[PDB]
Amino acid sequence: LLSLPLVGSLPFLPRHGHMHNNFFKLQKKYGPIYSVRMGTKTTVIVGHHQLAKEVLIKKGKDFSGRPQMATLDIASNNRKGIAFADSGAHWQLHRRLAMATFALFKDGDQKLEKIICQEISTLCDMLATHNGQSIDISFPVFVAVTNVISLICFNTSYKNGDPELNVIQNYNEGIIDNLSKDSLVDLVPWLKIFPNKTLEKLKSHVKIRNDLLNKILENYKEKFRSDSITNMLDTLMQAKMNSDDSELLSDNHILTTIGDIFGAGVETTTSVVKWTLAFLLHNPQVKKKLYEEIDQNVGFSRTPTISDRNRLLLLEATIREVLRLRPVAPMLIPHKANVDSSIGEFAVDKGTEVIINLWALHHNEKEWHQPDQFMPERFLNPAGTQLISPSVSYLPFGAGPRSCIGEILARQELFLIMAWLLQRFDLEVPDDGQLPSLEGIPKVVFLIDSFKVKIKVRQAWREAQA
Ligand code: HEM
Ligand SMILES: C[C@]12CCC(=O)C=C1CC[C@@H]1[C@@H]2CC[C@]2(C)C(c3cccnc3)=CC[C@@H]12
Repeated sequence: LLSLPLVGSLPFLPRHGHMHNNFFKLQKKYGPIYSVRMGTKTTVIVGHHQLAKEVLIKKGKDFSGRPQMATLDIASNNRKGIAFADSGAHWQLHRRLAMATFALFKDGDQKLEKIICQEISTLCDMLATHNGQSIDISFPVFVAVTNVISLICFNTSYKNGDPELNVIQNYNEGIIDNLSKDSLVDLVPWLKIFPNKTLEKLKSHVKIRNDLLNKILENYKEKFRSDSITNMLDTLMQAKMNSDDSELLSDNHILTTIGDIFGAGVETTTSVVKWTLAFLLHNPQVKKKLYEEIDQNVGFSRTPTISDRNRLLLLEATIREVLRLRPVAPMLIPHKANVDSSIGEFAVDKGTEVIINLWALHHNEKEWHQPDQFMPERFLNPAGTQLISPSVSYLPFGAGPRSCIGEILARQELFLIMAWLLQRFDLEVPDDGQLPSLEGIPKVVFLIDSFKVKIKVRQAWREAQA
C-alpha cells in the first residue's frame, strides 16, 4: 500500500498558541536553529543565546537587513524611517541622527529626567482624581509618554483635553491591529491568498498619521533656526540643510523617521507599564516590598528621581523581570541576511529571513531558574543589596547594529513612572475581583489585555501633606 504525495508540510498549526512559543516548543524536537520555506522564501528561527549573539553581534553587519513586507511598506512609507528600513544609507544616517538627538538631553533645563517627571506630575494629579475608583490606566499613561516623545521631537506638549491625543490613540491602535494579525512572523501569507481589506484599512490609519505629522513639519519650517537645535526635528533638518545625503533627507524621509520615534516612544513604554502593574496585582508580596523599599529610601519628603535607582533596587529588578518574562518584542523585529554567511556553522544565503526567538532565550531552563515564574529576586543578589545579571541569555533591547535606540529613555520612563506611582498610590484588585490575564496578545508589540486597577491615594502620602 502506497504513501500519499505530500505537497506541503508545516510543523504546527497556524493560529494556535503564540508563535514565539510554538517555535520554542519545536526546539525540543529540532534543536535551537531550524528553517521553514514558503514559496521562494526561507526563514531561519534561532533560539539559543550563542547563535543569537552571532546573528546580532559577531556577524551583526551580515544580518542587519530587514525583509520587505507589503504591510510594513505602508507603515514605513516604502521602507523609509529606521525600524522597517533595510540596511543601507537611509537607515544608517537617520538612526545616527536619531541617536545623536538623544545626546542632547544630557543635562540642563531640558534634562530627560526633568521632562519625564514634568509629565509624570500631571499624570499622578489626574490619577489622584480617581481616588477610590477602579480604572483602566492605559490612556493616562498614553498621554504622559506621548508628551515626552513629542517634546523630544518638537519641544511641544499637548494640554489636558486636547482632542489630537484621542485622534493619535485611534490611529495607533488601528495601525497596530492591521500591521499583523498576530506577531509580524506569519508562516503562511494569508493576506495574498484570500480577499481581505487589511492593506486598505492599514493605509487609512497611516494616511491620518502621515497627514497629522506632515502638517506639523510644515508649520515648523517657519520656526526652525540653525542656531538653536534642541529636538529631533531640528537635528534632522539641520542635516538636510547641511547637505547643500540630500536624497536621504527628504520631507517624507524626515516624517517617517519621526513617525517611528513617535510610535515606538509611546507604544512600548505604555505597554511595559501596564504589564508591570498586572504582575504586581498578581503578586501582592512583591508589591508590598516595593512600598517598604521606597518609603525607606525616598520617603515622602520629595518625589523620586533618576538617582534613586541606586537604592530602589527591587524596583529596578522588577522592571528587569517583566522585560524578561514578557519581552516587548519576543521575536525582536525580523532580520535578513545582507550577504551569504553562516549561523552556527550552517550556511545561510543572502536574502534569507532570520528571526531571533528572544522568548526562547528568556525561558531557557538551563539558563534560568524556574523561567515561568515572576521572580524579581533572580536579578538581585541573595541579600538584596546589589543587582546582578543572572544569565547571559537576556537581551530585552536587542544588540548590535539593530539594537534599540530608545533604551535609555525607556528605562528612565519605566523607572520614574512606577516610582512616582508606588510612592503615591495603593494599586489593588478592583471590586469585581478580576485579575488581569498575563497571557498577552502578540502584535508587533507584546500587548496585555485591557484591565482595571482600583487606585487609592496612600495614607502615608497624605499624612505627609500637613
Ligand atoms: C521597554 C521598552 C523598549 C523595549 C523593550 C524595546 C525593545 C526593542 C527591541 C527588542 C528592538 C529590536 C531589536 C532588533 O530588531 O533586533 C527595538 C527596536 C527599536 N526600538 Fe525599542 N524598545 C523599547 C523602547 C523604545 C523606545 C522608547 C524607543 C524610542 C524611539 C524605541 C525605539 C526603537 C527603534 C527605533 C527601534 C528600531 C531599531 C532599528 O531598527 O534600527 N524603543 N526595541
Ligand atoms: C507600529 C507603530 C505603533 C503604532 C503607530 O501608530 C506608529 C507605528 C510605526 C512605528 C512603530 C510603532 C510600534 C513599535 C515599532 C514597531 C517599533 C518598536 C517595536 C518594539 C519595541 N520598540 C520599538 C519601531 C517603530 C515602531
